[PDB]
Amino acid sequence: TALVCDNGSGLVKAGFAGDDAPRAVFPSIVARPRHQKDSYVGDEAQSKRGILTLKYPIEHGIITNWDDMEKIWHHTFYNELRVAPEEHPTLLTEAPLNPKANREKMTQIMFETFNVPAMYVAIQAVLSLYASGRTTGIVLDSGDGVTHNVPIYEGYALPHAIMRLDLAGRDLTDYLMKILTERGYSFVTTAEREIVRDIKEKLCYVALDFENEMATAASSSSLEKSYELPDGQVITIGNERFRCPETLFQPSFIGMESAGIHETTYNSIMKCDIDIRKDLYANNVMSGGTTMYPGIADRMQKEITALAPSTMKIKIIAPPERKYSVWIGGSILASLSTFQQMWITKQEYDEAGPSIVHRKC
Amino acid sequence: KDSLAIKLSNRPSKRELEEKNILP
Ligand SMILES: Nc1ncnc2c1ncn2[C@@H]1O[C@H](COP(=O)(O)OP(=O)(O)OP(=O)(O)O)[C@@H](O)[C@H]1O
Ligand SMILES: C/C1=C/C(=O)O[C@@H]2C[C@@H](CC[C@H](C)/C=C\CC1)O[C@@](O)([C@@H]1CSC(=O)N1)C2
Ligand SMILES: [Mg+2]
Repeated sequence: TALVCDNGSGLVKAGFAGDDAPRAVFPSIVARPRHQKDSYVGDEAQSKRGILTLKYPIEHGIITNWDDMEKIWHHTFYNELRVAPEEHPTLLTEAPLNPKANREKMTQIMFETFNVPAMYVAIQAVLSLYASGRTTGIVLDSGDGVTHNVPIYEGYALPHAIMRLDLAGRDLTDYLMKILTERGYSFVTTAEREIVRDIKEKLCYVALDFENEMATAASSSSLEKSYELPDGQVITIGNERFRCPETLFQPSFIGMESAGIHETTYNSIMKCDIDIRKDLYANNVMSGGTTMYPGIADRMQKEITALAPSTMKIKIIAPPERKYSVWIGGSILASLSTFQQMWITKQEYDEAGPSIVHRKC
Repeated sequence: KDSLAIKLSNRPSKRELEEKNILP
């Protein structure tokens, strides 16, 4: 039975190939005591977060703390899935443009620390494309730590045309803390950030027309919503509901010069071969938790329509389970009979070394 | 599921892709 593990900057999604949903979802963190176990992993750190210093081993989609990542994987196999890794082929995920040395190290750790019988490393955006049933299209994957626009042709990501945006869900939570603080409610601490993440996920949305929506917010209180904190205390949120994810379209809101996600989509397509551009426009797939904002697909449709040739068929696909589409795509892929020839086997690793990840994945 | 498998089975090679200028 094959395993699928999507290693997020924010959340680990893990489970078995062939299942519709990840069996286990837990925070990508390792925590250590602030004052006199030596460490706590994932949900175990979450449950004791108040007394621990938290560290994220994955930054902007790239593994940067290998010792802590090994703890994450150990916890995934033994605590979460309750499996013996030497008994299961394992599919891992990686960010677009993940350095070769990173993927070699991942491969080495899997074969040599966990003794997996076989493994494979797949690109997150590609798995989401597959989950939607396509092998050609352009994927916008906005997660907790990074946002990528990834044009894909017949299963192949087109590296020259990939766009990376270091603006994603965590930055948006931080921005919401800031503007709620300006509103009159102080959100400044580490625990308060989690509260504001929940507010963001509950109440934020993307305006179809930002200027019009701001006008409405100023003219009446119908866009206002109350939010009850865990202790019963209540706050109100007004135009911050849509100003927060507006940052995706206007990165200058947090002082970045970068183009917004609509422009990065357009720029990405325009870097691709002329004959595949219309196929990308017709197959724009959203993925990741930060694409969950109500209104986002219609706003993307609008902005891209304005940028594209006026007769271009534009289509935005935003699947309901797109928080987990990377994992779901991996589940589908690993369970295809036609995929069984793709795995990197232990025998193949032993004779070739970690560099075999370049040839097989 | 059935839909994805076919396109994956007919997935052209890294070489055959460079030929059409699509893949570097
Ligand atoms: N309904 C929602 N509305 C807005 N944001 C959401 C919603 N649900 C989840 N998010 C945000 O999505 C983020 C997590 O998504 P995701 O799990 O795709 O990231 P990750 O894969 O762990 O990160 P990455 O891919 O960048 O390394 C969090 O920031 C979370 O707050
Ligand atoms: C509920 C779930 C949300 C998630 O996305 O969580 C991930 C992981 C999490 C790790 C620390 C937190 C205290 C642990 C559990 C939260 C897990 O940090 C995030 O909340 C960060 C901080 S706030 C920001 O929006 N992303 C994202
Ligand atoms: Mg992700």
